[PDB]
Amino acid sequence: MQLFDLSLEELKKYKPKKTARPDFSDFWKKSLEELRQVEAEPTLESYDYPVKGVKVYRLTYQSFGHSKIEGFYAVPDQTGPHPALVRFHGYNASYDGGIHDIVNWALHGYATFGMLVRGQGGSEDTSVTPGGHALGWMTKGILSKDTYYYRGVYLDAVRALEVIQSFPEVDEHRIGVIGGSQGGALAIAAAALSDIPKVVVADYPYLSNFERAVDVALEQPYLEINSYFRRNSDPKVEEKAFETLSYFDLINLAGWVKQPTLMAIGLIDKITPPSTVFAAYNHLETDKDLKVYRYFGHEFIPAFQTEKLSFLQKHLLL
Amino acid sequence: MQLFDLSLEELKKYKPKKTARPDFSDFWKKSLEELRQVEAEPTLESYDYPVKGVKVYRLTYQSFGHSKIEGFYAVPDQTGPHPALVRFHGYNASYDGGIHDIVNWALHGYATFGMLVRGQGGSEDTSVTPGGHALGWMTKGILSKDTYYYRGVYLDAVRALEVIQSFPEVDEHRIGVIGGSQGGALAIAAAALSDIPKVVVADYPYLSNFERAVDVALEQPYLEINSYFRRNSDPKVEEKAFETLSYFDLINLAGWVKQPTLMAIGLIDKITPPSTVFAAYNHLETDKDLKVYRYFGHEFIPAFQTEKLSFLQKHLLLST
Amino acid sequence: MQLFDLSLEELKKYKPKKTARPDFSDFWKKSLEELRQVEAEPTLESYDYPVKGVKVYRLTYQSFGHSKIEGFYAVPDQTGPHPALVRFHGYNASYDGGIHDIVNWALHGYATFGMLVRGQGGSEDTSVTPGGHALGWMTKGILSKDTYYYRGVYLDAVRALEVIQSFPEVDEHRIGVIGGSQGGALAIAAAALSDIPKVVVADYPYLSNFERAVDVALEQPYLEINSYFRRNSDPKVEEKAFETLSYFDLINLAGWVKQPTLMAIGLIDKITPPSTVFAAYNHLETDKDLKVYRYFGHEFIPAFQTEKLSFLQKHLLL
Amino acid sequence: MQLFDLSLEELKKYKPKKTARPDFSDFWKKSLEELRQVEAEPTLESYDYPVKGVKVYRLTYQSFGHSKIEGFYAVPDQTGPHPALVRFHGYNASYDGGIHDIVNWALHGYATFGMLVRGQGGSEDTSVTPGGHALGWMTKGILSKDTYYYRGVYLDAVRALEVIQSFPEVDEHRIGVIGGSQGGALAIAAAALSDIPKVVVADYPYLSNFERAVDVALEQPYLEINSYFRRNSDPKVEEKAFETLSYFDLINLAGWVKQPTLMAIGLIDKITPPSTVFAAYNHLETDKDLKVYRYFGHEFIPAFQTEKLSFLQKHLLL
Amino acid sequence: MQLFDLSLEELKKYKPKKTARPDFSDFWKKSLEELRQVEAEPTLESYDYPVKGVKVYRLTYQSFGHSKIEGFYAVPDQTGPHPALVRFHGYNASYDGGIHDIVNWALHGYATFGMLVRGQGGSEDTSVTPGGHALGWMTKGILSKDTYYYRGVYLDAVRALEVIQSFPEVDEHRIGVIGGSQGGALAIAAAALSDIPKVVVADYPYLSNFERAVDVALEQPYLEINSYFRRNSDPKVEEKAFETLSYFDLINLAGWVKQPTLMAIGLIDKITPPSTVFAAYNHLETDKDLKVYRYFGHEFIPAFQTEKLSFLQKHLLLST
Amino acid sequence: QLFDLSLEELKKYKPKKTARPDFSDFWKKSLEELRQVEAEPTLESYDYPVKGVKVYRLTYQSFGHSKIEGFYAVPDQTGPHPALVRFHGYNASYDGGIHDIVNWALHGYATFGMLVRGQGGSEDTSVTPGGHALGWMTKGILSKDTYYYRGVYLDAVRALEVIQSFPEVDEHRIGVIGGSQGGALAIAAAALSDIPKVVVADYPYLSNFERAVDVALEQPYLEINSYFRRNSDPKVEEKAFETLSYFDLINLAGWVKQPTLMAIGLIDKITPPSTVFAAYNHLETDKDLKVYRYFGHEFIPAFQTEKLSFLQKHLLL
Ligand SMILES: [Cl-]
Ligand SMILES: [Cl-]
Ligand SMILES: [Cl-]
Ligand SMILES: [Cl-]
Ligand SMILES: [Cl-]
Ligand SMILES: [Cl-]
Ligand SMILES: [Cl-]
Ligand SMILES: [Cl-]
Ligand SMILES: [Cl-]
Ligand SMILES: [Cl-]
Ligand SMILES: [Cl-]
Ligand SMILES: [Cl-]
Repeated sequence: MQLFDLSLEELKKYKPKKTARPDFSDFWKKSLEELRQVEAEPTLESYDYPVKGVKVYRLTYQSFGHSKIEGFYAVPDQTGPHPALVRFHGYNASYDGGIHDIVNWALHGYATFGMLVRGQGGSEDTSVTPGGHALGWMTKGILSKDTYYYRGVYLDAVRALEVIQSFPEVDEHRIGVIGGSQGGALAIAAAALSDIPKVVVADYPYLSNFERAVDVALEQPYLEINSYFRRNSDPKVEEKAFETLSYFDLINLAGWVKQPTLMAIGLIDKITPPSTVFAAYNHLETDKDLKVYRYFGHEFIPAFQTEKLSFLQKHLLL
Repeated sequence: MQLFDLSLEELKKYKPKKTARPDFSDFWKKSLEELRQVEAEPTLESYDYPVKGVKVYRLTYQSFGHSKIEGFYAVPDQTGPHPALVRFHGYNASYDGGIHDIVNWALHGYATFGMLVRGQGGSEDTSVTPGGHALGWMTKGILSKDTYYYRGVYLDAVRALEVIQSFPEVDEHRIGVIGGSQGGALAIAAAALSDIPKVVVADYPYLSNFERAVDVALEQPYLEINSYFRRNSDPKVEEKAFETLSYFDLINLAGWVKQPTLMAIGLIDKITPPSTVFAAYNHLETDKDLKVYRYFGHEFIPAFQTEKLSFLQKHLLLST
Repeated sequence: MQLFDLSLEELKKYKPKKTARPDFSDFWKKSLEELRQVEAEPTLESYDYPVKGVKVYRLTYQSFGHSKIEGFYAVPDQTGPHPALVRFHGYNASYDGGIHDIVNWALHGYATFGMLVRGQGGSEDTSVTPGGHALGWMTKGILSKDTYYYRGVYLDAVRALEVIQSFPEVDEHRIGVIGGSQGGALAIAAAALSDIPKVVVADYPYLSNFERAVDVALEQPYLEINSYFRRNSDPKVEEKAFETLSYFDLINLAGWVKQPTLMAIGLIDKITPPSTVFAAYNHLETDKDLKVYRYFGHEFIPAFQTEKLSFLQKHLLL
Repeated sequence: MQLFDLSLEELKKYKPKKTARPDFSDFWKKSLEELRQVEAEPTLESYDYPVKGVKVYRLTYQSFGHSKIEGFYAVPDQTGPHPALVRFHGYNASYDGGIHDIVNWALHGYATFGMLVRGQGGSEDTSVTPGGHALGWMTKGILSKDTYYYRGVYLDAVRALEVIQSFPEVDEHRIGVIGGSQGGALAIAAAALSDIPKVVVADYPYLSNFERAVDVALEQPYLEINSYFRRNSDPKVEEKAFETLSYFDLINLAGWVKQPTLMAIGLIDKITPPSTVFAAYNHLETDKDLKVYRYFGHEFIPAFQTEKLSFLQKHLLL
Repeated sequence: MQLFDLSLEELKKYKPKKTARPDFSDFWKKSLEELRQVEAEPTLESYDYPVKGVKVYRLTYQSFGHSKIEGFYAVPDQTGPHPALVRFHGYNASYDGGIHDIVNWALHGYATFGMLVRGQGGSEDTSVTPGGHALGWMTKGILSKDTYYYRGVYLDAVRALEVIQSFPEVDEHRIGVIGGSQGGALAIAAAALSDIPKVVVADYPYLSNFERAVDVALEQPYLEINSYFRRNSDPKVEEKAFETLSYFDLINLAGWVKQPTLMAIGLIDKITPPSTVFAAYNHLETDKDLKVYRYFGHEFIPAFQTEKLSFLQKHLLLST
Repeated sequence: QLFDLSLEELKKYKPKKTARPDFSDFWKKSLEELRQVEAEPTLESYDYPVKGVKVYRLTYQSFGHSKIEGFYAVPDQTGPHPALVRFHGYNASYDGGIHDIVNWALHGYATFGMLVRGQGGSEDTSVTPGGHALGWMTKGILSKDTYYYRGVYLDAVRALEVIQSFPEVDEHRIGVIGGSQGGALAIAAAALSDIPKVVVADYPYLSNFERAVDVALEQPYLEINSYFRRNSDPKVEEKAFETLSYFDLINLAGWVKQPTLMAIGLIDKITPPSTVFAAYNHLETDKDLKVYRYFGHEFIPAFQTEKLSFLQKHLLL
């Protein structure tokens, strides 16, 4: 689906000015505090699955707004402690909790939890819908950072790490966060808001450089924002919307990541445009690496899977 | 586009068996009771608009789950009482509250309120999201009739009539409910749950004959249900989902409509398939009429607009 | 969606060199004279419509080439004089004469006439077809300014104003011309050829900057010209065609507009490209204003409708 | 691609009831009389073309409504008399008069004239546009058989035969009419209105069984009629339109064809649906044959080209 | 994206007449003999991969026409014997030998070999191209059963089983063949031509009921045959082509399958139409089961993966 | 609509050659392997409904002992006749393009429409070394010796040698023509053989591969992209372009000494304007490029006139 974004030479140098508001840090500090006021009260229930050498469970826990978050948790059937992984799924891309992939990760030796994103693949979302918005989750409660959809999601991700880390069979010093697109963004955001994860792997991360994204993306779901503005023409609404988005934009959160990070990008990706991903990457100040794949788009990239397994193995499995 | 559904001869005879559960009526009785428990507490605020002979306001009121419902209210700038209309908009199809259309309806002589559907064109939705569902509103809280998205919406529509009818400038005996697709469904559902409206006009109503809809529709949003089942393969989930949907299906509510009704359908409509619309119409037991337009689909039908205006004029503007 | 034309900064500065031939003014002078030679002989016939407070009629009149032009005429049912509007419809976009919209305009207080464009939404076209051309009206009689399709149409628009102006219930000093795309072009052209209209409102006007339009448009109907050249490869035909088109191009007519003008443009419009619209606007020397809508294309723009009503009310109604 | 119309078994049996009005025959009698009142006054002008053994000319002649019809005429450069062909082109499908194909036919030994259809590939159309209609020629003057676009076209086709037949280098006893789609229809109509042609070859003929066509076609140009009804919703207009169309429908004209006829049809044709073509074929009462091609649609069918050449050679050349 | 083939009720009874020629059996007997004349001469080379508990190798062996067939072979890093699987990939759908999937199967406890199909994902194809054909492999050498593309492929599949079965770490009595679409067809054909495999799992098998397939498929690659006939209009060519295809059609080979079989089909599959898959299934005379998924097409079906794993576990991993 | 470089830039676009040091040695050795195979041509009359032309089915042996075929049409009159070898487009040959071949003969040319290995006809004995993407573009791409077009190019040269040996043919008046894939074969043949007198190529394919894979929007150049997606090893991409360079028109154009006529449509999405200008700008001979603003990868009427005039001027006389 041929090249369309900036040239590779330009992408390497693309580093848009941060859009973080003066109260950026304070907002997350207060948000994390509201999260801490909710007792995790996790629950585990065995779940049958046709596989040998792995025990699967359905895990739930309380998070921001007293929402019950869920997901499958697969553990190598042998004496631990085990290195662990918190896997985040893509936007509206979760089928049956992605249980088959979770189990396979456990077979690779990792205690794995696939957190289901509020209202998408699973999990409850107690946050109210303040008013009208475009079809989808991208603009729900977008007129305020306190009501925005991803506020709860980001906090759920952090809480997921706190719950996994507390498990006896888990080695709290060998926990990684992974995911693609929406999942990549959650991995990066979690690593930025918590020092629990040791490493981060993000395939073409979403939710990055919003202001350029709405002008370059050619496919959903970034365009849900454009749809929102078409339905609410008030100029002040557009201004306020981008103000809200800035608190969740990866270009403003990347700076907080201290963990070794591995990213991937396909140069013909029309969903998460190369420029938006390079933007996030170029704002990272840590041991990092970005794998660029000329002939791939927003999809599973075989060559990167090898890089990913090698990276996780090096930093966690040992 | 182009014919694809049942032949016209078959459509006229298409009347699927009701799917209403034994507790169908009980469910709506209890739902209306929960609505009654919430005080309307309506509010009006003047809203500037470049038009002569019409006063526009932003109207809000409390509804099911203590949700603040909103919408524009336009009134003919003259001594009343005035006949009134509650207009419902299409699925994810509301731009700036559809104020221009609301104003024009008022210019036609109707005190008009365009209720904004929860989370779509406006209005607050306090109902929580019980769990995962497909992109969109169609499957939100679908695993239970108590949590389903349209429960609140239907009640908001009923409450809209109760608020409008209480206005002194409004003639409670000349109120009509209108809308297209999602709007047509809300108009029919409101008239089925309330005897406040005198007449109903619904352009190719949505939310009808769900079990056939998911197998015949070729475009969104009925297909959101198909998407939901793809993401939740548990067979019991599909069973449960259709159980929930039956409580809101027009083929089960149509029987309660006693008001004169006018409907429209384009034979090449791929969003609200002709068969699903005929299904709703054929379940109506009242003074009714269905205008069939061979060359149109899910869109504005000029010829029908004339039928609509004539119908509302005869029952509301020039009556009583 | 997505942007594709010149950047907004460039659009504001885009002002292509006029393409008007030295006999430009003489051609229109002669054309207006041929028009004058035809007696209007207008006729009115009451037309029933389910609306209170407005009387509707079917209006007809003779124009260039002795063609019978038609359209619906709606009048506020109250003592006048009334401010008036001549509304022009879009290319092949007239359904049942657009009667519903005409009636609504009258309900807003304007004596309104919706002129039907020759052979499209209605009206007779006595102009002969000189020879072959591409499917559509864009290239009919394009090998000569005297035979070109829009010659008659532009003249009909002028004659429409002369007929409306003569009505007793109409206040000749408060007449406006409005329309979108093809309609916007007719409104501008009529205001350029006649001083009868007081104001002009044109939504993304068509028939502007032809030479750039054929190289930037991505949808019909500008592309009908490209289709024409594909079917008639003689190089002299292309030269001749653009020569003809120049006599009707808004960039050459805009300079004659003296009335206050309001225009609109969506930055993702693929039918009437932003650059072609800015070109027409930038050639206007009058009290003007161009509303730019980032998220809209060739469609009804709600926010602009408010601007439009406000503008018409300020100059005509109040 | 794929099948979509009636099964082959049903197609062979499909023979819709004629829709010809009681004055069908009288209408064409009167039309042919109005044509006779116009002097052909043909003109020939040498036209240079890079080919040896063939002389090319630009031919023009007067027809119905005093319209100047044109087209290229190629003649084998050798002593005649020569068998001849009048080739009709497809709807809006004529490029540079189809000169290359005309010359090739001459190289095959046929004095060939490629009549250009009014306003399409060439030729003048003096018939006025009575009123509004949909984009295209299909609905021009459709509210009356006297004003309908194809009335002049059909007569031009007949006049083409009268002109060619009069040429000294042409053997009036060996003239054939050929064409595809619109061209096939003109060939059949011409053979139905004139006994000049000896044989007929029509590739998937258009303008056949209109009432079924508007309900089965999936592509232009039959759908222009549907577009017309969308823009003019009056029920009486639909009734009137089909009334007019019946006078030009091949299912009503086929019965007059006495010449040997060869037809072709691709079972996945979405422009001229199989059922509409079988309809025309099944209404023919003459030496006929229909070649059915399962894997082809509205396009050049190689296998049929061989059938065509053999057929013309058998009846004309040899 | 929506129902289009026969109704479910009709699909269950769809069983087209076999098209096998009188020399069907003799052709395969002769072909297997030509294969036997080629010494396998397999080779193994360790291949590094970032995984713990599994050893991966690049495997090659000689097959029909002395073609060198290749593929990745992953083995559980523990004392055997191990149950084994021969996995076949989809049409032009092999990326880097599908190594990641092969390794995962080994992690599930199966010695797995992912045979690469001639000229597609890998492996050499020594068979000559007799003449012109349409873009793709579907019509290569189609004018003769001896030259047809899939003759070598089917034999390679059989030889794959003979090679895997000879490995000491492999339990010859617990070998399964799996694959989707083209892979499903290869699995079924292999099980039909060899009694080495114990069980078969085929996701919406391709190469089935060719004569119906070319008239119902809406996407590639069945349509490559239609393309072929467009380019070679001789009627005798079409007749000859279908004669050749009959020797490889699953509806003619299914009858030879004696192993327990598990199949899947999505009702909206446009590539391998439901009718063509039901046809293959209904021609099977063995312990069988067909999983039908209403909302899925030609894609990975989550729910079926669970069925597959349970099935293989029951017959291979947890048995003997 | 326009999408490639501007016309002004296209006229100046001349990418650096990618030919390897052994470029000429490779073709010299390949032509020698071809010479090793005896043509042993055969002719069989073929019935066709046309007067004044005799049609035959011609076959001959070529590289790898592959039997190449095609229709051969001859003006039914005393020769010698000027001749043409016509090459068809990628996967675009229907029934050998017999109708077009016959028409060329009616124009006065003894014409042979060579069918490209495995496409419109002809046998391809070259083995498939390993996996490749759907299509012929990447068959045997990991080596210049095994690449699909090696045999095809040699078949084209052999076609000229066979036609030239016919008594009814005037060896000094032979032209090579074709569009896209056919244009490339015409140019390649004229580059590898001095037999043809003139060349006419409509928007030639197989040119400037490295830019083609980044600019083309439709098949079949994109088959290469598909290949890389299925074989991600970086060394494979490097090797693949190494192989392709031996067949790229920008490296072969320099050998063409015959008068050449080319055409290009500015909205061509299959053979992008830049790749065609690239080939043209690498030609050092009597040449001319016809540019058609409103056309793409299709039959261009105006160019057909240029083509006939050009062939008539240089051959027919
Ligand atoms: Cl909000
Ligand atoms: Cl993508
Ligand atoms: Cl739910
Ligand atoms: Cl629709
Ligand atoms: Cl003209
Ligand atoms: Cl647009
Ligand atoms: Cl008319
Ligand atoms: Cl077609
Ligand atoms: Cl073959
Ligand atoms: Cl599918
Ligand atoms: Cl290779
Ligand atoms: Cl193209």
